[PDB]
Amino acid sequence: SHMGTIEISSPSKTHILAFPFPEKGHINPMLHLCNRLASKGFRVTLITTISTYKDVKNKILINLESIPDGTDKNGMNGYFNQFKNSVTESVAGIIEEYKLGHDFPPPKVLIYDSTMPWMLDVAHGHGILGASLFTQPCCVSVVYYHMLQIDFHREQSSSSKVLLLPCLPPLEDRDLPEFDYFKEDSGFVSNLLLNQFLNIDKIDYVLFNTFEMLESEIANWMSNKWKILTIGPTAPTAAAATEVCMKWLDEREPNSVIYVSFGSIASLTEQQMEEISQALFTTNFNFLWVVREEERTKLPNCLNPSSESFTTAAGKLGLIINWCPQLDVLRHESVACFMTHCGWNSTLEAISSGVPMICVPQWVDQTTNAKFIQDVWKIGVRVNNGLVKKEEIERCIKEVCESEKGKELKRNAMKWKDLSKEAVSEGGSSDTNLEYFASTLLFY
Repeated sequence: SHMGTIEISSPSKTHILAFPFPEKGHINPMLHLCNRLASKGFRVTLITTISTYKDVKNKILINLESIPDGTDKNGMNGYFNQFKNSVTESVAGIIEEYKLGHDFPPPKVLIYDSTMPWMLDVAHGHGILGASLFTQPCCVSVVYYHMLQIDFHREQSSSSKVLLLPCLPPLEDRDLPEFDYFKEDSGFVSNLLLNQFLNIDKIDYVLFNTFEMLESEIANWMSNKWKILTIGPTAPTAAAATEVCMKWLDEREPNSVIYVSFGSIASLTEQQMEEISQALFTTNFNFLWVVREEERTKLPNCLNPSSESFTTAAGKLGLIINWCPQLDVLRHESVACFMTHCGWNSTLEAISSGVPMICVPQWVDQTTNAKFIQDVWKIGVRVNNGLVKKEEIERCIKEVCESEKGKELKRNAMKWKDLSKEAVSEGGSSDTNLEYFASTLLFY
């Protein structure tokens, strides 16, 4: 009971590495997760490609490392095999660098994006743990697992099919993840999502950016087969909480603005932009529409400039800009509704902000997300297509923003916002699940 040495394993001397897929909808939830882990006292190193480096630097507590992009921006197949080979070697080099250094503790775990399942082999090959971060809901993820293991081929010209899977609502053909859009790349993109599950039984921690109450039935079904950890939303709560948009919104009336954004990847046709634009210039609401630089040329002729300001045909005001801080915009009192492509990150940010949506999904998980938004969570409405006509967009805007049903959708969205806040506050399922991840890292 005298003489000896105590050894203490604590967050302050535990080093977590994190590597998102290089897209903003994958980067942002990873980055918020890193901030939460650093708040518990962990040493956290975020790794990202050099072309996404500056964006991450502006948003950040967190040690940041760059790696080569590993791709040429100009075929989908050649894009991937060279990406995988490049990032495998560069992340491997980072792991050994920190294993041998003295400023940081050696890495204990790599958190990697679930679409990059070969990074589990990198982590284990270097003697560290691997945590797969799914930036998709449980419901659509299970659909990919079933596809990996029922006939998901559809003709749909000759009949309609409705698919029943355990602990999911019936899925019509338009509710399935959309891969046919990619034409000759359809099997490739399909494989990328299906292969998230190739090694799931070997992953040390399976992390989902969702919260248990939002997906109770399917999350339990998953939790029995695998010990999944729902840890979302990773973003800070609205309660707990980039200049141009905020100044404009501050000058608008409460609940007066339709916020419009189709994400950083989707590219709509010229005709589709014209339909959206004509609906927006004739509604009874103000609008804020994010259109990336490269997408500007597909706007109608009558409307290069980074931003443009409008008085609409109905006497309202509009702003087109290249970029905005979406979570701050969604939590601005001026915003009435969110016209969205229904990517999961955007969908969950809207849920955590209490904003109802007009769903205009384009591909992969966006269609399934739209199904759940309209019919399960009941916080939005989905357009009917495949060009969506201005009269159909107008119809959904009036339903969400003007009608009594719209008032119910808003109430539902405020309910789900409070439940998302419950999840990540002390005692909530996501706070509990994230502390389980953090604390067991200290044992291992």
